[PDB]
Amino acid sequence: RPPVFWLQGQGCTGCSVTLLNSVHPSIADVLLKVISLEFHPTVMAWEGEHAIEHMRKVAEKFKGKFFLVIEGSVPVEADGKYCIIGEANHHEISMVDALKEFGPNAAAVLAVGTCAAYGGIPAAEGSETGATAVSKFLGDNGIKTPVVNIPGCPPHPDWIVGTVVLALDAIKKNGLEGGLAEVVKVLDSDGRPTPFFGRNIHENCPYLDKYDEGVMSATFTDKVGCRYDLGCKGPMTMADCFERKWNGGVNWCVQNAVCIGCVEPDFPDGKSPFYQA
Amino acid sequence: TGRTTIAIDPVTRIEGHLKAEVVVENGKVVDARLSGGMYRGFETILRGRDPRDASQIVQRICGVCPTAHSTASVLALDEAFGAKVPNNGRITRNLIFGANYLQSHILHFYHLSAQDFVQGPDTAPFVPRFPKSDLRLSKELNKAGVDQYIEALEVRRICHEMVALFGGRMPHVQGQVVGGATEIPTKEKLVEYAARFKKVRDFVEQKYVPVVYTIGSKYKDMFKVGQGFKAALCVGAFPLDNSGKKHLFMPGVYAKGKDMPFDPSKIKEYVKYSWFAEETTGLNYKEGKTIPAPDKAGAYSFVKAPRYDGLSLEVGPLARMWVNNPELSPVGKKLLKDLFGISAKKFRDLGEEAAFSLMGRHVARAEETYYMLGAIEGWLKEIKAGEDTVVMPAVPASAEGTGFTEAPRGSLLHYVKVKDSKIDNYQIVSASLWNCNPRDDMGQRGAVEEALIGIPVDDIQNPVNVARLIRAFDPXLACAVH
Ligand code: SF4
Ligand code: SF4
Ligand code: FCO
Ligand SMILES: [Fe+2]
Ligand code: NI
Ligand SMILES: [S]
Ligand SMILES: [S]
Repeated sequence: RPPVFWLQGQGCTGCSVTLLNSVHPSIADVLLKVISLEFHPTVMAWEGEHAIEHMRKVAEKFKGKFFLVIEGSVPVEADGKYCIIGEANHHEISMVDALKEFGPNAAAVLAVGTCAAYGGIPAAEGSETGATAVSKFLGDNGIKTPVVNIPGCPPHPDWIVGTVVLALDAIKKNGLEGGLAEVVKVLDSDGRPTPFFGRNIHENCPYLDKYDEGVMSATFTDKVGCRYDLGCKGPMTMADCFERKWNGGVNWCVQNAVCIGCVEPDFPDGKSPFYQA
Repeated sequence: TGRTTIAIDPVTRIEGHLKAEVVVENGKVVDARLSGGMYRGFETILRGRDPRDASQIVQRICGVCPTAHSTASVLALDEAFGAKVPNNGRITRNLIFGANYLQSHILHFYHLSAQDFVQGPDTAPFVPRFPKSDLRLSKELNKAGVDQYIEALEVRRICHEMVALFGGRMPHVQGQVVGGATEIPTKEKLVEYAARFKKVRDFVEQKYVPVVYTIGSKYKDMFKVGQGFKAALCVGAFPLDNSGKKHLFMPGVYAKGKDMPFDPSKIKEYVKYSWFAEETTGLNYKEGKTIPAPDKAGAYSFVKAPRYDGLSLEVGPLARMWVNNPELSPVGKKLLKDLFGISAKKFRDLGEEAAFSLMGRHVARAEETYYMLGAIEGWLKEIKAGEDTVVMPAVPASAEGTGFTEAPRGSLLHYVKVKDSKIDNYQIVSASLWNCNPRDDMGQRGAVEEALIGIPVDDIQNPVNVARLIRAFDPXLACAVH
């Protein structure tokens, strides 16, 4: 089971919580059978500098072979002080510092959630922390490690687990270098795996006939008409929610309300106002 | 033994980024400082937006308690917009939000706190840990703890299915908006909610509440520490009618042995020890300002310091159960007698010392989970399948509104001011803000800082009780800072 470190920047822990909702494999099976989650601040047993030093000990031994998950954006303003993630030997560790430390040595970096993938809400208009997407931060700092974006606010658990499994299966078919190249091949131009993000919501929406006919709901609770006039961003959104749905298949955003385009690189500002077209 | 400073960063098995620094002298904590180390600035991000967007944006404060923020936001918007939420939409909202209380408490006890007392399997992320972790449970009770941790992973996921039935998805519901709830409950989906609820209820009554008392009975010393100020706040939550006057949790303040009403005008947020501009200190939320100052000398946290009439108060399940003083659960009363020799009927029969303690906060959270079962059962009987749940109000040109509720971790309020049909100001005063804040402008510690005083550290190389105390308050630093 390959070692995984899960670092949280400017995240809300929603990307961790969504993962806990994985149905098959369950999160228990993910943690005991699929990955070795060596560092994760929300769930791990140890704490503080001991947890940081444990991650550093694993990283030293498994240099080039561990997977680094980033949840949340990386704020660069004020010398990184808007996100301090730990302290070891009286030296504070910012998210900037941590990504520069571990990023170069990971097999691959999985930018989980729209914040990590694209900046998201912490980077949106009115912010002032210099919130930066993982791939941009790494590129700006000359770090060439492969990045895979798994966006959504939050992502569906199946997108996170499925991307992990796709990468691990690819590595066991073609080795580390070969397998990472196979993964690159199934990424779209926004770095997203096409199994989950290759199809447009609207083109696959059950209300498409109503859109084409001009039949629009005027209240949220009218479930017959298309949701476009209520603000649905499905026409601009690439995700498979229409099929997989959410939380054990019990609902999804378009059925319940509207799609807000949460997986898209312009979320939230280019998807807002949410409740008009 | 002498004097030792211990810094813990990150404090793990909480939500968010927290550093705790304590001074230990002669085996006990004698000073403490808590530092919320991550800032996003939702209060400035929200400015200039369509006010209806707030009930989506604000949920991203926190993916553990997004329904609490959604609720406070839509209540503020309802007031600002003049929207009259239909009765059935009020009940639907309560079903969406109540299901996440169950999720959050179960997550907290098992997946965040239980490893403080239970040794997990011999694999990451359950090892490595402190060599002397003070894990006292028998082989059989420890195995029960692990089995329940594993089962709880399924139970908390089912709670999120409950949230999503009428909320759309979780984390980050789509189903609450200004004016009500976006999806009318159908007969068929109410069957689905109730079937899941039955499974959750059975786990809460048969496993969770018993295990908290049973583990507690092996850590009876943990009822004798962590009192802090012994002062509590509740702002009220879960409207039970459409008049705004009866709630499942009723508001109140408790301090220095006295009960008093809650008056929100008495809230001020201080920033002397927080990374915000000095000129913004001491403001009530209706005039709140958020101007980061990450280089300000002497400050140590991105959490502001809220005070109620100058008082440093705590929030959360203990606060609500203390203020409201309901009857204890039948199983709790039985186990208090069987395992502790304690005769108790009402919550306050625990006594102030044992209630305001490390283990008392875990007990309070389990008892509150039980209490929520009856509320949700009531709402499932009260809801009418098929009855409309939303109105569609226009955006007002100029308005203000405040939403008050109780998030799983304690009191939450959102204040919005609308000008020219856009957000002019938006201020959040959240639960872990009340608990995990730094000193105020007078030098008075925050609630958890004060509760750390006296915590035993008999082994400075294995100072496990520092974070055990912190975890009892279920901190969420994403919420505290926003
Ligand atoms: S509801 Fe949304 S995704 Fe579906 S047809 Fe209408 S605009 Fe397209
Ligand atoms: S339906 Fe739209 S808003 Fe909902 S999860 Fe999918 S992409 Fe995100
Ligand atoms: N519960 C929760 Fe979140 C916190 N602290 C809020 O408000
Ligand atoms: Fe605030
Ligand atoms: Ni929270
Ligand atoms: S939270
Ligand atoms: S919540």
